[PDB]
Amino acid sequence: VQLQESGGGSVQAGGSLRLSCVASGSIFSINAMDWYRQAPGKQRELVAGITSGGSTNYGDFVKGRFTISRDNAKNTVYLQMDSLKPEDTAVYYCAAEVGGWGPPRPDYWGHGTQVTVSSGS
Amino acid sequence: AEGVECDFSPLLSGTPPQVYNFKRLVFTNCNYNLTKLLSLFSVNDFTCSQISPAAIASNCYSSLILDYFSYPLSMKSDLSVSSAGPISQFNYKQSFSNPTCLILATVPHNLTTITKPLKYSYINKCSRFLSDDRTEVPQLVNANQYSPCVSIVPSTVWEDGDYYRKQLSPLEGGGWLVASGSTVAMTEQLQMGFGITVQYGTDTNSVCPKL
Repeated sequence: VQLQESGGGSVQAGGSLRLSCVASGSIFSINAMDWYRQAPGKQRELVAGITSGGSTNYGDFVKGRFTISRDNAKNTVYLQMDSLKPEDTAVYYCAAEVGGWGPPRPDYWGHGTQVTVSSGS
Repeated sequence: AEGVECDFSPLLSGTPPQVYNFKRLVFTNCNYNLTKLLSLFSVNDFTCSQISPAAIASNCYSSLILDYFSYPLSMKSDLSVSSAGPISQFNYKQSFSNPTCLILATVPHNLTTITKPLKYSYINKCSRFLSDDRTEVPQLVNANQYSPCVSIVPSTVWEDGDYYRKQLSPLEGGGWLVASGSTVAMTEQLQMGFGITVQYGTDTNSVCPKL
């Protein structure tokens, strides 16, 4: 099944940006879909996630800046990111969990879009 | 006959909650009439532990605790004291040390002040994962307490397989708290469940029957 991302680009520090991940997946048996990011040489880390039950959960570094949403009518999940800072520069992926239970162990991943953040000059 | 009568009214008005959000009414100084309360509903089963239906309505207590909630009769099999069903595992468990009753009753057409929920909901799994060790620890609900998963499961399950999760603080281990919703289709007549737990005092029993 496929995941596709949009919205990635360069943004200066403190700006806002929105990514989008449309799931043209064979199955609707995804029970949660999550956003991850991989910064130059750090572990891939979880940024945000939304579930079957609509419980929203976020990574420990976003201080309310990021907000995830899903409209099941368009098979798509949005991640709107505000007050970005250079530390948020990474390659962001969206991922889907099939029968996920407990800690996120995604079964399908996207090709990843990249966000870069520049400060000052 | 002086004494304030036990006020069973809050259950007659509104929608009785789901089983994992059971409403709890405690009575410490009362005149009560269980026959009065039960004449309003169509009681299907009335089973007790370490007491009998005749004795539960016939005695003085130091406190009387009434839990009520929406509960379908189709799941009567999973609602018992010694039970191992998902209800008395993650949803609602009553005390071992105290005399105990468990009532299933349907609300008849004579009662139009009790509104219906969209469906019957209950938690089929609630478990906790630790950060460094992903060993799952099912949060078996303790007696007279709520599931830890009430913090993340909504008032009513939306679809039968819904999945709820919450990340825990690094104080408590930094793991994940996870729950699964499960649903039952609402019935034409709302069906309910009642739990009764009583405490006899060593010196004073002030929750006393009608007479």
